[PDB]
Amino acid sequence: YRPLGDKELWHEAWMYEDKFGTEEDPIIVPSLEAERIIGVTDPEDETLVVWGILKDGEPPRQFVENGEFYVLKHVEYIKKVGDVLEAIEG
Amino acid sequence: MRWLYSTSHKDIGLLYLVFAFFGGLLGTSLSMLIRYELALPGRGLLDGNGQLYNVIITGHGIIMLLFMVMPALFGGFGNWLLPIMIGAPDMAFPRLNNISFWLNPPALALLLLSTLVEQGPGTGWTAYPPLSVQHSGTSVDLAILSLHLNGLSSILGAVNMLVTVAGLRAPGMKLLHMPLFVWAIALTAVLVILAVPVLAAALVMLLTDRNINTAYFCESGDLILYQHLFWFFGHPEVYILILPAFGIVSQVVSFFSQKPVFGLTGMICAMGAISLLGFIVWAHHMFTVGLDLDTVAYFTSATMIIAVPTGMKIFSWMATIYSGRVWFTTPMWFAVGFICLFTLGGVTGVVLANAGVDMLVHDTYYVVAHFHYVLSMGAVFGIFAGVYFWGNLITGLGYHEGRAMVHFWLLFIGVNLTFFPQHFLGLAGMPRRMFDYADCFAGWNAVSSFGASISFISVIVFATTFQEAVRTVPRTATTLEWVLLATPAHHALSQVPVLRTASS
Amino acid sequence: ARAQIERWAAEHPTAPRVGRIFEVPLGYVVPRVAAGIAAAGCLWYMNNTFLQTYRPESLSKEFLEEQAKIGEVAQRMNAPPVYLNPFTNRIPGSILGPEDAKPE
Amino acid sequence: PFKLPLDAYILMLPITYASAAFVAMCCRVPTADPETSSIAYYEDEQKSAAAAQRYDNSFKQFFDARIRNHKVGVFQNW
Amino acid sequence: DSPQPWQLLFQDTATSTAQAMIDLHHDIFFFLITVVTLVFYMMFQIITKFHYSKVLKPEKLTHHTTMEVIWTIIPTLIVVMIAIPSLTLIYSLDQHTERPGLTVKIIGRQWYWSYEMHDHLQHKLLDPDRLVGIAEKALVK
Amino acid sequence: GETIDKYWAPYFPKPAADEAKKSVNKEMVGFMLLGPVGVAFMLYDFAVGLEEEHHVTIPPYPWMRIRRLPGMPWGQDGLFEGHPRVATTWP
Amino acid sequence: EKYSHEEVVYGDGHHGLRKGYTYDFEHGPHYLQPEKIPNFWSKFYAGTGALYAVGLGVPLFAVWWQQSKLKA
Amino acid sequence: DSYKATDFTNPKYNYFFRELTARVQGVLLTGGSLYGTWLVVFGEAQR
Amino acid sequence: KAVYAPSEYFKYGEGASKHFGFAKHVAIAMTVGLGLSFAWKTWHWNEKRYIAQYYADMARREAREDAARKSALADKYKQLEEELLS
Amino acid sequence: HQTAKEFYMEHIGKRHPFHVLPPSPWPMLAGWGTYVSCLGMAAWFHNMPTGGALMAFGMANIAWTAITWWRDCAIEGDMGMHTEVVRKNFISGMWAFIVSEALLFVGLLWACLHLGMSPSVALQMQWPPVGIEPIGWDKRALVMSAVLAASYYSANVAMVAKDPKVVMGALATTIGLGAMFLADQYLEYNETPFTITDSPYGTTFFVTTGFHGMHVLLGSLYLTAALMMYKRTHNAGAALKSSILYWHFVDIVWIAVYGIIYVGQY
Amino acid sequence: KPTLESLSADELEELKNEVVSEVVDKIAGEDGTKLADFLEPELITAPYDPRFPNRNQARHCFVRFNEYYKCLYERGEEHPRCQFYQKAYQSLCPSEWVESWQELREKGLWTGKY
Amino acid sequence: MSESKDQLKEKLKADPSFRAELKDRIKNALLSKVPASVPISYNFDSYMLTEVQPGQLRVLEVDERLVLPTNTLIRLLVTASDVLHSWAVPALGVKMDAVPGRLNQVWMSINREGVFYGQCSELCGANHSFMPIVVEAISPRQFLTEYVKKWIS
Ligand code: HEA
Ligand code: HEA
Ligand SMILES: [Cu+2]
Ligand SMILES: [Mg+2]
Repeated sequence: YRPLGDKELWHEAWMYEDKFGTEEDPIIVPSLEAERIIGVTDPEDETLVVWGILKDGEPPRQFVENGEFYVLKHVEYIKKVGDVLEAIEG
Repeated sequence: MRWLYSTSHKDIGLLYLVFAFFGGLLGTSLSMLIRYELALPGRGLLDGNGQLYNVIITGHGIIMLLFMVMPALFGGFGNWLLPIMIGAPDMAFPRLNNISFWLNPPALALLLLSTLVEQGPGTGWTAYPPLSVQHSGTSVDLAILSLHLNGLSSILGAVNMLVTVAGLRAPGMKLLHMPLFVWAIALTAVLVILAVPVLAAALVMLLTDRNINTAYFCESGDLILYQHLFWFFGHPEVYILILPAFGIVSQVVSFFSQKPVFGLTGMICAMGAISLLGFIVWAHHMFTVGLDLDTVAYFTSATMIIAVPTGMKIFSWMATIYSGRVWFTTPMWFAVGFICLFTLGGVTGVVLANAGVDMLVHDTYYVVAHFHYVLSMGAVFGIFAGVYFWGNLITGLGYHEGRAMVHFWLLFIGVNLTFFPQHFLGLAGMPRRMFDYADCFAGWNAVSSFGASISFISVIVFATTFQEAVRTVPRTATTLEWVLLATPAHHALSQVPVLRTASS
Repeated sequence: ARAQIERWAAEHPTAPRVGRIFEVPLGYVVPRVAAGIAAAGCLWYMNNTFLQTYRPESLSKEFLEEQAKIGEVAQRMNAPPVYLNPFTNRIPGSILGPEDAKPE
Repeated sequence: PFKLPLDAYILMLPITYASAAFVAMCCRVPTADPETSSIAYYEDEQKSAAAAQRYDNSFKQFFDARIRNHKVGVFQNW
Repeated sequence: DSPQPWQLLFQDTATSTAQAMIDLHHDIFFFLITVVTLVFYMMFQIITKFHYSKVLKPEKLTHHTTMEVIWTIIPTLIVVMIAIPSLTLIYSLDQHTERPGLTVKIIGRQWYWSYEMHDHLQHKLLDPDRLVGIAEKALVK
Repeated sequence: GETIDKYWAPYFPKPAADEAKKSVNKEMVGFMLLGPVGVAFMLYDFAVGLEEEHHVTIPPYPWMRIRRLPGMPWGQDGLFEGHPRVATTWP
Repeated sequence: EKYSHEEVVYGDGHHGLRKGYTYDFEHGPHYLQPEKIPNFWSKFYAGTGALYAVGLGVPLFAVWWQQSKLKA
Repeated sequence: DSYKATDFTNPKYNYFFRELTARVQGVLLTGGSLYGTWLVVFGEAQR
Repeated sequence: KAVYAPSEYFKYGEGASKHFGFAKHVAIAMTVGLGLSFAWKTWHWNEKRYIAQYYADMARREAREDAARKSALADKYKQLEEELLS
Repeated sequence: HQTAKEFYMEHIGKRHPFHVLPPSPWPMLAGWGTYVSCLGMAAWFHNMPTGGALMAFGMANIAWTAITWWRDCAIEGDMGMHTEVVRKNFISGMWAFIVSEALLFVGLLWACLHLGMSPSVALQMQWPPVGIEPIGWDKRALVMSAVLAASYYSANVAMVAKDPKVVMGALATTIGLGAMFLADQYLEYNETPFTITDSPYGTTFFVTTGFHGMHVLLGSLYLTAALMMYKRTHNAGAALKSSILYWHFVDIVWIAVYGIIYVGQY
Repeated sequence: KPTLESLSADELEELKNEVVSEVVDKIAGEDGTKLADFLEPELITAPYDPRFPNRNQARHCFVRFNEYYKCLYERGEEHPRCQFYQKAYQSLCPSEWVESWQELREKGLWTGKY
Repeated sequence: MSESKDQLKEKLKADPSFRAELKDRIKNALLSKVPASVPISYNFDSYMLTEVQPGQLRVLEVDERLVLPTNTLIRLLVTASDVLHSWAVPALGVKMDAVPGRLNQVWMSINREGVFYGQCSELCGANHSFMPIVVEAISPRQFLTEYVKKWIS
């Protein structure tokens, strides 16, 4: 994970991961439903934002050019990281 | 029940838009009487009743300033679009958002009811004393109470907007990733909170002069103090009504050019500089009241500095269209028409800002032409640009493209041939708020009255544009309202979307 | 940025993409804006004809002929009459009015 | 909120100028001639004439030479 | 003196101040013509030359520091060039540098105007020293 | 026992018992600086109230007793005005 | 029941079509479904005509009212 | 076990505060609005 | 085989803007605008020239009556001179 | 109903910390109550019969709907619907409302400063006008200053205290010191040798002090409503902090009002 | 006969007065109805007071009106300065303002000391 | 007696200082024949003409004009009685509001003779359209020799 200092404890991290999504090793995005809107910035320009829709049971998907790949996973609970695992502090 | 007890921002925004359309119909109807009386020298359909003409222009100016443009831009598009755009699941105070709407039909009813009482409130939309004090009866009190209720509506809406922006943003989204529409609405809310209570104080002073025999603006008081307080409100008021139009033009221009906005931080600094300079130049409405020459000197030198940020915004819009892949539809034309015709209204403001030149054209139809350029080409074009752009997302109905271009061209022909001859009338010396003029002013008044009929016919054709919509599935977008279905669900953003920064 | 344009074009199928600046053909636009201008002219004419209660007597043709005989001349009660607007009608600075001119 | 772009300081120079002019204008008004709540202020004619002429001269004496030279336009129209 | 049919610009003037106001207005219109023409021409060219039938896919142009500084520093110079004559015209509205010759009190009522005057007319012998010498040579003989 | 406030409670920690009493003493010093003396003088003022009298009639200057409309919405005299002081005779 | 604090706080747990709606606006995919109101285009045109008639006829009534007061 | 009869927010008081007032006040405002409209329109000011 | 994000932009310089000529069009626009502005200022200078000639002619006329007034005054002085010498 | 809480947890509560409201009827009733009270106020200005009664009827309807709305807000605050971020949203909203009221007071004191500094020829250029006796600063207004500063410090006590008895006592002390401000203002209004129709001095004094006193009354009622919720559960949340902020705002407004009117003779 | 070498100063002054008057009555007239061609009319208005610099000139009116009655109280009724103040306020003040000020003076509602 | 008068004339012939003193006495006696100052005063109203003839302008024509000399510094004091009005003459570059209780001064000097028109430029009631302004400008010698003789009592 990234340093959790100066982060709100209820932000559901995975967005604070130390991993760049590749085709062979994507970032798994948890979801409470079969589809979920996320937002990816442009790696060469922070001011540019692209919103996309991930679907369950689909191949890895890239949103911006030279950006990460993402896979949705349907879960019952999403870890509200800031008190879920840094309280575990394993 | 649904439309009476609602707590959803999307129902409240649609109610604001329908209310603003009703107010626009009322002000269109009140404006055909103005142009039908002024078509020919002498006495027209008003039978020489000057008090009724003053009532008509007062009600028409107040309605079009406060019950059409603000409920369409600030209340209609802002409430529907802000939580979807920043990713908030709802507003910060959902029931305050319903009383921010429901104080507007009482204010409209009071204003329309003041016309049927006594001889009506013929004072102008500015309502200067001692003419407003001299009016005997009930009509002026109903008009000022209507303004009080509308100001309370605006203050409550601005509080809800400012708390919704600061505290319900999506995770990971800072004050760099919000669209320029959000920045415009936030700056408009700040202006409303800083400006409306000064008007409320001046109106309380007006009621105490009228009904309590107090000494605010009277024999022993000072009548220039009213103009100070009212225009300290009123010059922020005209920038309240044009900033959401700037936001809508930015969103429309960036969409069909297939490009992001040129100079985002410059755009935000320009909107902030416009918001800050609007509070120190109010006395350019008071060059002819007898102020000292140093005060007039300052208010002349500080008014023209507003040209620089607006020019930066216009040039950045042109740079956004520049080097893009442009597709011209009906909202794209209303934005191009905005940028072309707001520039014409802005340059006459620089002329009016110079005080020596303003001694010749004060209270003439030159001023009328200036502010109908910056309001019928600036705010009305911005409103109609958003109606065709977001309409299938908001209402669930599409629009016929050919009839919308017919409506755009009828409107564009009508309002240009209405207010462009009024420049020549105001330069020659035709004064404001008069229903009869000298014999030589007949030609341009006939031309302007011909143009107003084309504008009315354009208003008629707009009701025929609506048709059934086609629905598809979204995948990606650059803003959050275009990855949603048309129409969205009652709880749009069923899961809160987050913004992830790319890793190393 | 391209996919949202392609989504908007699918939800607005009556908007043409045929490769020209005015996507709606002008054979559709021109007769209908002409019909709108014709209806506006009908309304404007009806206002000019049937909705006037006082036409002033300075617009009658006898007044107009008698005024055209005088021209742009203003009388004075303490002085000889004077030409109105001496710059846009190019009266020379030696001549002040018609009676003081006394043509040679 | 962001990095102030090279434009924003060029904007901020006349904005600071307008704010300083506004503050100086509001400050000099309680040091003016007609802001006296007495009739006995005007019975000292030397001091009152000196104060009101000082209220005339400041911010106008910068313009006296070009008022006398009729520099009332950007161009020179005779 | 009076307005005219189909008139475009101002009326003719009888004071130097009104002429100076019209001169200032025409000086401002000098700049406004160039600004409006630049905007309209550049927008026509951008509309025609960047249609989607001419462009395969857009370019990524987000910022340009030189052009932004240029269109910020150019209108500021126009504003400060316009302002100094306008400020000079404002401070010229007081013209009390002569002996005043008349006072007229104008009162506005509903609905008419009222004009008042109360001055004093005094007579002075025009060039009395010639009459003084004429009396001197009348008395010397 | 499954409320939203309890559900999100561990994610919003309180910012960190005798320091509270120290702060109470610090603020109560300023409270007792101006507390008892103002209450004592106000309780004195409540007993020296409507007993004094003024008989200074005021001449009817044009800026006194403005009557642009006849009377007041409640009556003739001002609200809270037991004894008008402006001359109604004038002489 | 029916007036408890939970009814105030979480509303009434109604499911399905409300009273006369043909679509679920609260929990369905669209909060406005104008293609499912029966005879929608008649009602839309009647409502738009009523809105146009009132919005263009209120100032005419106020002109007729003020001028009938003088002509008496 | 956390509510008394003296408590303003008692659940037994919810019908009176929320259901009865919603119709009583709803008809009172209609009656007041009609009378106020007639009073301001067809009334004569004595001051 | 995943799903890839397509290329969406050209770099500024090799898209459809190399053939535009921004500075050429700016020079054309400035030349046209300055031509129209100098035409307007030319008309204004013409009108001011006529006004200056008008006021010069008026001063030429007004200098004529006031010389004949002083001439008549000197004639009355020459009459009053012989009135007190005869 | 039993599944409505389950539905809220499954769909709104467990996803984000923000509160979503069911439909409510009070904004519509409050708007039409403002309409009725405005018609009544217009009739009451021009001495129409049964006009003040209509204005009081409309104001009573507005006050009843506002109390019902605030009772619903307190009920929702006691079923634990408001997390910490919702409470910070409440504090930010009160800050915005306070800024609006401060600008209203700035507009009110603008008129006092303008009218007092340059007396017109209609007043024969003397300020304060002859016949007007100004209210001094070395008398009962100074007692009000001391009392209201003590109320400021006592409200500051209740913000930091953790003992419930000390909090309730400090709240009651601030409420009682506020009620002593108003009953002394009533005595100033009765003993003063000028009315609201006597000169712009009387006009500005009475209008400004009346608005300030009405804000003192509203802040005291807000602090009283905050105390009874703390009396029951020993937990107030945002009701205590927003009320203490509003009371501090009133205390800050009094400083400007006193310094301009009572000291500056404006 | 008293010649010029024996006359005093007062007799010589009277003789000078007789000599001047007996010819200027023929030149100008006994009343002065003959100088109408040698007379230049000029109109006198209120001078610019440096104490009153603003465009609103109500205070100049009021102060001149009050200086007139102060002059009337202090330096008699027929002093030239009092006439200067009277013509100064008459030149500036509207007639309605002045008549309102004498009715306030007659009713006793004038706040001036004099 | 009579020779002493002749001796006074001989001293006028001889002494230049006595000649100058008696010349000054002549100048003192001639100033005594100059008529004293007389006040000029008027108060008239100016109303719009309801019916005009050819050579007159509808709406803009009045019954009583304001007569002002040319090449003279004129102070215009503008005020009102009931509501706000504005005294606007577009040909002379003067437009200043008439405020009840204020006394707004204008310094004005007219270059050429003529008849200048105007209207009121502040909304003031039902008949705001029908308050026109006409200023007649004449030469200063005519103004000081003929027009001001109409207001000598
Ligand atoms: C928003 C501001 C606004 C708008 C749009 C207009 C629109 C028009 N106005 Fe006016 N006008 C004013 C603001 C406006 N006006 C003000 C402030 C005054 C001063 C009054 C006073 O002095 O007291 C005034 C007064 C005024 C005068 C001067 C009267 C006088 O001085 O005596 C004239 C003269 O011709 C005029 C005519 C027109 C005409 C022909 C239109 C036409 O454009 C007709 C309108 C046509 C439209 C197309 C606009 C309607 C918009 C919609 C219908 C959009 C809403 C739709 C949705 C929300 C879906 N109006
Ligand atoms: C939409 C509302 C709106 C907007 C945006 C504006 C914008 C401006 N306005 Fe105006 N105005 C009104 C609405 C508005 N106004 C109304 C309703 C009235 C009459 C009130 C009444 O009823 O009495 C009024 C009256 C009014 C007056 C009072 C004059 C009088 O009535 O006697 C003045 C004086 O300074 C003024 C000036 C300006 C200026 C300088 C701007 C500037 O913000 C505009 C700046 C924009 C540009 C200048 C063009 C873009 C810039 C460039 C392309 C760069 C190049 C420019 C230069 C180099 C100079 N307008
Ligand atoms: Cu403005
Ligand atoms: Mg005006």
